Amino acid sequence: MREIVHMQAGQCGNQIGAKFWEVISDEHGIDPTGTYHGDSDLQLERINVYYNEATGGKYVPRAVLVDLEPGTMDSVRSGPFGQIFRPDNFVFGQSGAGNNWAKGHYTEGAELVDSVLDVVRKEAESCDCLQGFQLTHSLGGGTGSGMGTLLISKIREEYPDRIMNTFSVVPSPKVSDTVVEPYNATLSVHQLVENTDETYCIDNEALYDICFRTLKLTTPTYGDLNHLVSATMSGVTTCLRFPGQLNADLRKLAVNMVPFPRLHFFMPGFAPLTSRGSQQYRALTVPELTQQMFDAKNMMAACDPRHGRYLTVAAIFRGRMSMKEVDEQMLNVQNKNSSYFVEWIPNNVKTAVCDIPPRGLKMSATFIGNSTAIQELFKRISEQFTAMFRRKAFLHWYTGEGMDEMEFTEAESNMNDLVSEYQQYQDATAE
Amino acid sequence: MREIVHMQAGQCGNQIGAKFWEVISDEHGIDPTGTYHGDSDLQLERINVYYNEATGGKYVPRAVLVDLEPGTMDSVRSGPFGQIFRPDNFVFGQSGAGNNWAKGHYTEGAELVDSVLDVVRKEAESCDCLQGFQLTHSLGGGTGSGMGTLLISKIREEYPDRIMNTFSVVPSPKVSDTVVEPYNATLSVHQLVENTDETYCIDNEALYDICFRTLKLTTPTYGDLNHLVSATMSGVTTCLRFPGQLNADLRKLAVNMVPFPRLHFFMPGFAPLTSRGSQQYRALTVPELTQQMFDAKNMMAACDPRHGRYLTVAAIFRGRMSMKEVDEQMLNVQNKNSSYFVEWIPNNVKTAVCDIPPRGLKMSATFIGNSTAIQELFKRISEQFTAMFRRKAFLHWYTGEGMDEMEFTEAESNMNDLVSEYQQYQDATAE
Amino acid sequence: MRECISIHVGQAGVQIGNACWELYCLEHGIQPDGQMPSDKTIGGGDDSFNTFFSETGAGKHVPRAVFVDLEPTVVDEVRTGTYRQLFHPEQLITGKEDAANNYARGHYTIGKEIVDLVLDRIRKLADQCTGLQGFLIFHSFGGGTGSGFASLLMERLSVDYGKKSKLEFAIYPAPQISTAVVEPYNTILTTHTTLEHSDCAFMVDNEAIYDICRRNLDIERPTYTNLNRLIAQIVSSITASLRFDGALNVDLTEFQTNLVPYPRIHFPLATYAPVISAEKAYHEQLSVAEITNACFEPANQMVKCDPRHGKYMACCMLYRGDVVPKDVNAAIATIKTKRTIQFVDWCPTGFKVGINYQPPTVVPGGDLAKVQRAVCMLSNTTAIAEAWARLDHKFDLMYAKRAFVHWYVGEGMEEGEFSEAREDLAALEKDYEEVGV
Amino acid sequence: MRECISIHVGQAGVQIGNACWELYCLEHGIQPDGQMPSDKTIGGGDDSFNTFFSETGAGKHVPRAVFVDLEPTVVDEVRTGTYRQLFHPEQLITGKEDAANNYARGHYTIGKEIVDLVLDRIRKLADQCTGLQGFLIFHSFGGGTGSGFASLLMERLSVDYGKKSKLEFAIYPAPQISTAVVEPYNTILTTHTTLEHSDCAFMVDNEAIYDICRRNLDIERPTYTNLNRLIAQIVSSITASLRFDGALNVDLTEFQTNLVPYPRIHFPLATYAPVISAEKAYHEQLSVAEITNACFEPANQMVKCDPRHGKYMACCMLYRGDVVPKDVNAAIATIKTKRTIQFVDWCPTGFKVGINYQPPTVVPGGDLAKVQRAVCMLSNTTAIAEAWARLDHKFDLMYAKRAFVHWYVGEGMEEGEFSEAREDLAALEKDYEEVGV
Amino acid sequence: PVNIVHQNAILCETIKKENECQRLYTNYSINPFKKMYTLTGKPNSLHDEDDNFLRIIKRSTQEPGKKFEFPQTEAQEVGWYYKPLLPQDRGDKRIHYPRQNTEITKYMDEAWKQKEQQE
Ligand SMILES: Nc1nc2c(ncn2[C@@H]2O[C@H](COP(=O)(O)OP(=O)(O)OP(=O)(O)O)[C@@H](O)[C@H]2O)c(=O)[nH]1
Ligand SMILES: Nc1nc2c(ncn2[C@@H]2O[C@H](COP(=O)(O)OP(=O)(O)OP(=O)(O)O)[C@@H](O)[C@H]2O)c(=O)[nH]1
Ligand SMILES: Nc1nc2c(ncn2[C@@H]2O[C@H](COP(=O)(O)OP(=O)(O)O)[C@@H](O)[C@H]2O)c(=O)[nH]1
Ligand SMILES: Nc1nc2c(ncn2[C@@H]2O[C@H](COP(=O)(O)OP(=O)(O)O)[C@@H](O)[C@H]2O)c(=O)[nH]1
Ligand SMILES: [Mg+2]
Ligand SMILES: [Mg+2]
Repeated sequence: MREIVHMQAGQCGNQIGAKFWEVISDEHGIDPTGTYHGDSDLQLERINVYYNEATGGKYVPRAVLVDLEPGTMDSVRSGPFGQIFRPDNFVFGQSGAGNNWAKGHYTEGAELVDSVLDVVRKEAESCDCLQGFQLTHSLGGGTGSGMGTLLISKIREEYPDRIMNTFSVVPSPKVSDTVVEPYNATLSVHQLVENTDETYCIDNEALYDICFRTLKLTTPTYGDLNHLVSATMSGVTTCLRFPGQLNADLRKLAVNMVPFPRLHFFMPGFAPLTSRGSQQYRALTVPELTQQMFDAKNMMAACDPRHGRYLTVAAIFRGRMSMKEVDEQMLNVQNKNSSYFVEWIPNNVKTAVCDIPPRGLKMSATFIGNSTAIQELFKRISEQFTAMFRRKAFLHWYTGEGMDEMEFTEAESNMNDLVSEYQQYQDATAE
Repeated sequence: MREIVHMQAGQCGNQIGAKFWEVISDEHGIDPTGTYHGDSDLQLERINVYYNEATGGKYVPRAVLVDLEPGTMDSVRSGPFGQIFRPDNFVFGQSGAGNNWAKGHYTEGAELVDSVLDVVRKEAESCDCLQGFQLTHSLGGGTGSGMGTLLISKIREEYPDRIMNTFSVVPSPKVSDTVVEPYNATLSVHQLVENTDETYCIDNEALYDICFRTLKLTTPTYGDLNHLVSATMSGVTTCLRFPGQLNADLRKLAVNMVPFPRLHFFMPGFAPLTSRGSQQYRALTVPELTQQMFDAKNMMAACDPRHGRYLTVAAIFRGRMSMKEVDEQMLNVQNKNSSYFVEWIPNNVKTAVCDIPPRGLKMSATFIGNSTAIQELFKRISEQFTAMFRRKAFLHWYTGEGMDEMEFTEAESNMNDLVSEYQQYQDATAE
Repeated sequence: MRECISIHVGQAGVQIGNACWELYCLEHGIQPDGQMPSDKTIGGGDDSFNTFFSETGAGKHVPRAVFVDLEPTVVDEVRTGTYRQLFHPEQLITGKEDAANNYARGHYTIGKEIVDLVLDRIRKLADQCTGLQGFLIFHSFGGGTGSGFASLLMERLSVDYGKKSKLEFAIYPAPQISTAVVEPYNTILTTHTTLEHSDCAFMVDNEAIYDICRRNLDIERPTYTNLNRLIAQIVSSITASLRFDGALNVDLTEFQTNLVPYPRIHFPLATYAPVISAEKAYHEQLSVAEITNACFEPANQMVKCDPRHGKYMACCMLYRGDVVPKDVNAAIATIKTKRTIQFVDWCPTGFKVGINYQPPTVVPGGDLAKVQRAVCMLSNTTAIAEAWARLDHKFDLMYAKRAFVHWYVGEGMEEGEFSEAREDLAALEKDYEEVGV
Repeated sequence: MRECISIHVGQAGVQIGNACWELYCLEHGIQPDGQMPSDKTIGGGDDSFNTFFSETGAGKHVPRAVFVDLEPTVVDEVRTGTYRQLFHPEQLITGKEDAANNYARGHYTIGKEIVDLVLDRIRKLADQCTGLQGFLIFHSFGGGTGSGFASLLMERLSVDYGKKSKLEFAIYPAPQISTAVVEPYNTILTTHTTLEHSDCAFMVDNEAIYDICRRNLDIERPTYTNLNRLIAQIVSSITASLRFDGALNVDLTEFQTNLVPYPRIHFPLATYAPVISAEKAYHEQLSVAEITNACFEPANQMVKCDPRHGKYMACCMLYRGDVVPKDVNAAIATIKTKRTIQFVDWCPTGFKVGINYQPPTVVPGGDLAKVQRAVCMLSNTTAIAEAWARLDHKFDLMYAKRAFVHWYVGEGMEEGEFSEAREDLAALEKDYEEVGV
Repeated sequence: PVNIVHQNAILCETIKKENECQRLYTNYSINPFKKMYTLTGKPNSLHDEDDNFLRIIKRSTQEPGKKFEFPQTEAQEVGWYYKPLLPQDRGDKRIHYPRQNTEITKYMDEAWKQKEQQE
């Protein structure tokens, strides 16, 4: 029984975790109270992956929600699928953090680290065979950066072998949505480099673009934006809880994507992706799914995939389909796109087809790209970090509780170092 | 299989193609709500030549509607059969440019050319073996003579080996029809010369003469002329949609049609056009059918065939008949009216029979005649263009758009070369 | 112990095949599904189907035919028609796009894509073969598939099989009736490229078939169905000696040696008699002499050439039904005592005859009547020189200033092939003249 | 007496076994619950099932199969599936976490905790048996459990059993298609660790069967189930001689001694014929000559590798069905006299034939129609030199700058043994090209 | 480029599309000339019908001629009367003369059957 522990950090973390738990409970047929309100018995065979059995028929999720303010805790508790969580797992502070990496990593939240680690140990030691930890934080903010990175560091120090993935939300190319976001983005990704094993960089701006151009959605509201990321969640974790023809777990995805250990920043994707109107006028097959898979208006990261090169692409398919077609189309996209993929690594596609398609859909696809286009985000945040560190913008309200400048120096050093390996392995000649 | 994509361009194109899809859907047994309701089994033989498959037994037409103002496509997607197309194929421009070739070609039209070519590639790579492109417009105005020619040029340089037919509503011998029309027609037929493997010239005044000299039509309106155009524009490709004793597709007609590449301007015509009162006093046979084919009144381009010599004629019959009678009538007309056919081309008739008649109309026929008598139309357009071009009239719009007089002079050079070519092949002898 | 592989190319091949195979199935008792039913099977014999069918499965007969065309519709009707179960589905070969009445399209492009497939299928059929006497190849000179890919078939079968013979049934373009305009180009091209490869090509004019159908058959409303039915009767009268016992049995390799005098002079002219109708057959007394002279009439000749404008090089008569060789020989003697029937002086004996006991079976729903005897003369007169001089002229008017040439030269043929074909036909016309003197 | 021990390792191998035991159960008439049906075999049963199924006192038949996979999904699916009561509940061995396409995880870290129990059960099955013939090890070259655990298992069986025959059924990586990215790594590692203990390994490629399903079986959507059914038919054809009787009966003990010339080239192929569907099978002669010709075709091998740039080193035919051995001799004579099929200069003797009486058995819910004849053809041809060379080139491109090596060096294998396997495959390739002189 | 003008132009276009223009098609329908087959279910899978579909597939593969009483396009008229009029007793040697092979011939037909394959 493969086991994953789910953790939420900050306002963004709690919101995306709530949407993920709502979607996965709808998939598994679990009502907000806890009783299995479903039809088939196939969804109970692997229900222990994301649920823990209680007295009676209740299935409590293994979620370790963290915040430094009780406001988002009250919001997620009052909202739907909020009473399903264990009330002993809501760990919240009182002082306050949420935009400052020092406030979320060295003080204030540093007191809550012991309690969160205690809850993490209690939930991860109730597992039969632990596999990994999914943190749904957001870099560039506060506790999504500070608390998230400190928890990742502590869990990686305690459990050096289990797989570890984050679903961090990167800063948008335009706007800022936070002034000290260039500071906290580097200060979080520095710890994300040598601790995590997978990081699925999701972008708000590309989420807006895919909600507007493809999904139409005249009002974008807010539920659909996190619903897409929750669809990416359930798509990428399908093989651990559903049977299929080709099964690829988190460790198989780990050994398939990342070639060299500090190259594990992946671009998510989801591609039945039908519009409000053009859904009867559209035929969903493997050709149409693959056309949406390998399309720049579908990869929900900010970086343009035309720049750089594709190191590798995963293709998690859900539904009942044919292996010959889902194989020959991943052949022919590589045949059509010569220079887009790397030539020194032949056939950069890992397919995995599983049965039991999601609710209200025939077939489904989950794009995961490890292209070298992601160096643009690293370059741009390095540019803002240099631009503000040359004049010490916002620096004294970091140094007020410690924070000597050496942390910034060999944070920026690794920050540009990762840009250096991305540039070096982007367009290297094979032989 | 064989498949064609239809490419409405402009006000005229978006009206004629809409009536065309109405007529061909009524022929193939398709309701306005995109489902089969016919009673004959042979209708669902070659749906794929004009339609693409969509889920739940749906047929969506392979049609692209292009305009540089939203109102025409808004009127199209308002009435019957307006909701049969893919809503993503409606490509709009919020600029205008309705009666200026320059501003439709090298200006705000040319920002939409990328989108319309993207839709063209999407509709053209989703089929097994593409045959050609059918595109409908008029030779006057900005959205149907600049957009049309630029789109044809781009598709010709992209996909050069496919057949290309355009159905252009050429101007009238009398009256005006949108005063800068000699300009637009001249440097629109300029790009029609190199591209457009075959072009169908349709005259509005000839159409009005057909509706009221033979068909009565006491209230002839606009959709009836569009019906008269669409009948032959569907009957050209009836050998692709229905089996027959002797089939002839677009490539067959193009190969046995033009002796020389710059001679692809034809005159369409439909045989069984008769009034409701005179329907009773009629006997629908091959003799009367070809009698109303070889008929200067039923030519939809005015350009009287007895003012020149026919180069190649073609008959596409539809219904139950005897081709001893068909070949005997073509033999009889060629033996009798021998002076109107070029004598250096023996037996300049191509006849084909498809034994599937339309709704009603026990037999029908479609005439496509390439003659030397279109030199009257070209000479008229040249004379009017020179009259409006000598005293620098109606040119400051084009020059401030960014063009220059050298393009106009070489346009008249190409047009006069075309006129000289028709005159030379008109008066040429065998030996 | 004997058979012949039939390859039917183009629309004019497959519709003639639809007429031919219904004639063979209805003649041999084969039901359209491929099962010989009750009241048709006879004990311990009846191997007449072995020359065109093969016993297969648990009582099924499948024909030795390859239906090829570059376009759909006319072949998938066969795939979804009455005889959808008779043919092997790998014998019904179609392409994607059509040859567009273009010999260049048929020969130097998409025609040279399914050529490997059709030669593989022909190789498989010749592996299933139990003794081959030739290939009956059905086409029109016409345009496209009947010229380019058929000539490619001639080249590949000649370089692969070699010693085996290839009889062609070729539909000639009529003198007056035409349905295309590039057929003077296509006919000369395919004649040049299959002159060295064809062993004997039987020539047919549609216009002559319409003339005989309106005159004798009393069919004021004829069509391709009647035309191919009559052509099927002609080829059945050719191959009846391979299927039924007769007083004189003559097969394909005898037919070729008896007809052609020279390896380039291999274009004979066929006529069939009687083509009398059912209503007018009551008043006639069908006999050997009066059907022999009916074949020698200059109105049943099936290419519009009067044999008076030339000499008969050779003649082969095939009799079917209640025919006695004494009346055969009396009719031949009367024809020889006729004066206007002019044979060449260097060929004193000019008749190769054969008699078969099986009368020609008629298909219900057709137009021909049931008769107790029939003649299938395939003379080799010099009158075809007039027709091919006429179509050389029709080629010359179009080629005077390069009409319909840009298609060929842009899609793969060079300019010199047209001149080579024209001089080859000029040399062949001079060959006809110098043989005829 | 003549038995097998079938070890199903990896997800692919368990899928093969899922098809295979369905086919075996349908062949031997067992029910899916393990019971022999009532009111049959009244004469005292039959000894046909003793090859595959052990007999207990309850009347149920326990297969001699060890299902194993480190991932607890597909084995648990078998355990909850229709064949739940048929299998021994303690034979259904499964792990807790998979190797996840890692040779190091499959061979050192995760796989070493389960090879102990697998050896225990293999010894239990071998001790509860009389006259062991060999081990049918079904795995794949995709890797993880397929490569590392199978290599460790075979290394452990080498010291245990020794002289016993080990027939391997592996899915070779496709020439253009690879699902995993470390497939060059794990294929080179499993080849290095199976060159010394394997006796005969059949590679069955995937896109080759995809093309076979497109052409012959006439399906445009072939899933894994059709591929597993075809591999099950292959293994049923090769093991039919241990269960049924007829002509020359070929045993698992010794087609490995008549197929392997030197103890490094124990890598033959497989080809089933006819693989033709129902409608196309209905319209043809299923004869020995044409089925052998279809076996000797470049478009019917189960590995996409042209048998024209290589020579057939040795070949074995298995005629399952009512096949007269004179037609076999005539057929093999025709292939031996035909050109383009080449044998090495040390090969005047290159064929071994085995003919049975039992026809092939159709599975319900499949696509292959049942036919009275089949040939399972095993060619140890040297044409696989190009495939081995491009896999060597892929491994060189991978290892040239140390891609995907940090996993292996972290939890297992090292660069030193990577170089050792590199030079070992260089030695294998140079021996493979040294043979063909 | 001015952004809000771009988005609200797209908004006006969208609200013009998803105004009252969707029909929500009320017929599945069958086109009996294409075929797809992609289940091929697992043997262990226990978790995995239409009389109108049987009727339409029968009329699709019903050997046309029996589904219409009057003909269609003349290629479906050329073989409309496959039944031979009169009983036509083929065993009558007086009328019909088919070539019957003999046991002296069939044997050596089989003898040169594999001899002729390498001519
Ligand atoms: N007698 C007879 N002639 C036919 C028939 N069908 C076609 N033809 C002849 O074929 C000629 C046209 O050339 P085809 O051989 O049909 O060319 P095709 O087979 O259609 O090949 P493509 O032109 O590439 O489509 C016409 O002149 C007809 O005389 C038929 O059913 N009966
Ligand atoms: N023919 C066939 N091949 C399969 C099937 N399932 C997987 N494969 C092949 O197996 C390869 C993937 O590697 P696997 O052998 O499945 O690896 P595994 O057996 O799952 O072992 P682990 O990855 O460690 O769990 C693919 O390239 C497929 O070609 C199957 O059901 N039938
Ligand atoms: N999806 C999502 N993203 C958010 C949310 N809140 C903030 N973000 C993104 O995260 C960045 C700032 O995060 P922040 O509000 O400081 O997270 P906090 O530490 O929990 O307060 C901004 O650039 C936003 O784009 C949220 O509730 N949901
Ligand atoms: N036959 C026919 N002619 C039309 C139709 N629509 C427009 N026209 C002719 O086209 C001329 C003007 O074309 P226009 O609408 O300006 O083309 P645009 O510039 O692309 O919008 C008019 O004089 C009409 O006579 C139509 O539906 N049928
Ligand atoms: Mg044709
Ligand atoms: Mg696995």
